This record gives sequence, C-alpha cells and structure tokens, in this order.
Amino acid sequence: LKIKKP
Amino acid sequence: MKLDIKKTFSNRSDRVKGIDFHPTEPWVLTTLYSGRVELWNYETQVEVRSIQVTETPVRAGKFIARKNWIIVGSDDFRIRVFNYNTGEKVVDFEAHPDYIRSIAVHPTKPYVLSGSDDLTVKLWNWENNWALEQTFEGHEHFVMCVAFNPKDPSTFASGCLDRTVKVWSLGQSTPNFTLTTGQERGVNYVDYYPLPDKPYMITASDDLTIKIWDYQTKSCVATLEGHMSNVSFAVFHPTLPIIISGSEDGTLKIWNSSTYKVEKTLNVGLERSWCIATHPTGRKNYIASGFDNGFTVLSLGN
Repeated sequence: LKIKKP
Repeated sequence: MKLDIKKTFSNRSDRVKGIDFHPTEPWVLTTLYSGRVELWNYETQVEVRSIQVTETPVRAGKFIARKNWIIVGSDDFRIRVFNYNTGEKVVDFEAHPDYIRSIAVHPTKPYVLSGSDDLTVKLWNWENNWALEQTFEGHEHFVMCVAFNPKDPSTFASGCLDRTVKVWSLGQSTPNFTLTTGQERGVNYVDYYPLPDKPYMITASDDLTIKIWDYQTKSCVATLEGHMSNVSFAVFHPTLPIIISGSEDGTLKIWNSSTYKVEKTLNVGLERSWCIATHPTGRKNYIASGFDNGFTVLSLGN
C-alpha cells in the first residue's frame, strides 16, 4: 500500500 | 471583517489534486487524479483546453505565463510542459524514480523545483534544456510540498512526512535550518506569509493541526485546531488578512491571520479538499480549491 495514495 | 464570499464558478469533475490561477487571463488550471489536466475560463464558464497527459494521478500543476506554458508532475515519475495556446508538448522527462507531489516556479529565473516520494527536491533550468542543476538531499520521507520564499526565492521551504520543514538556499546542498514541527502524521503543505510585517511560515498535517512558524526564531507562533480530519493545505492570502485551510473533512476555513479566530467555515459540497490557489495579483481576491468531486472559484470582498 502506497502512503498518501489518494 | 466582512468577507462577502461569492461562488464565481463551480465545475464537477474527477478528483482535483493540483490547481493554479493564470495571472492575466480569467483561467484556472486543474490537475486531476484520472491523468487529465483542464484549463477553465471561470468568468465565461467555458473550457479553454483539456489534455489526457497519462493514466496515473497528476498531483502538481502550475502556469509559466511568461512562456505561455503549463508544467505538470505525475505518479509516472514525469514532468511535462505544454504551450496552452496550441496544445504542443514542449518537454516530457523522467524527473524522479517515484511520485511527483509538488512543483514551484521561480518568479524571475527559469527555475522549477519538484518535490517527490524519492525523498528529494530537484531544481530544473528550462534555459539549459531542463537540466537538473541541483538535488536537495536530507529529508527522510515523501517531500509533499515545495514553496519559494516570495520575499526571497533564492530560498525555498520543503514540507515532508518525516515531519520536518527544511529551508534551503539555491546552490547550497545543506539546509539553512530544519523545523521539527511536532506534527507526527507528517507535513502535507508549507507556505510563506508574503508581506514584510511578519517572518511567518504555515504548515498543515494529517494530525489535524495547522502551525505558524517564525523563521527568525525557529519557534511555533500558534497552533490552529479547527478540522476533524487530514489538513491538506494552509496558505496566507496575498492581500486580505486571512489564512485559508482545507481538509478531507470537505470544508474550507478562513482564519484571522492576526488573532487566529475563525471568520467562516465553508461546506462547499464536493467532499475532500486536496489543493488551493490564490490569484497572484489578488484580482477580486480570487481563491479556488480542488476537491474529490471537482473545483470551485470564489471571490472575496475588500
């Protein structure tokens, strides 16, 4: 999971 | 104060991650999560231009009105430049090996900074065919936000999820100083107070706080606690005595930049607030913010 994806 | 808020233009779209005002045309540049960028005439309500740039998010987007360009930074690692009169792409280069969070444009010099998840800020010179002139290394997580001191753009501040602000000098590899913000969820945004009467910087964090910083004393002037989820941005308006903050709580708040008391809470109705622009000349004190469900352009009374 990418941190700060949105 | 009397703020006399007017809804100039509202547009529904994909999630807006970047937003910027043209300084002499009634245009706003929006940079969308779908990989689309849009130029809107917010006075006429007519779309001037839209370009599918990639399929990944394009988080950062500025004008370079002096070159009639737009510059955009995407999760595909690339900075792309387009002439907005023709649509011609000017350059398209891999700027970082990771996501590009923010772009700032030097006011007088042909210099662009990019902030990225690769933990660095990179300086590009478009009068040297977009050559990498410097890599600012030292930050320990994602550089979320890059901002030139508008009083001295020989210096810029970088907002980072390592929970520090670093202030650098162009041509110097080590920071002038590091602000340990105590915003333990990281720093999403950093801006400068643009007028000469205070040496102030502002930060926003996932920790629901906004913090006022004196770059002379390196201390926290004030903490502004008025959001119920992630604070995406906090900026000083360039004419009115206000701060505008925006949150994933879907609200824009206007604070008194002297007393730090709330003037107005704006429930704009487009869900999560991601980005902010202020009109560079302060034409109609115009502000705009990018949201999950589009953007809104607002005019503020004197």
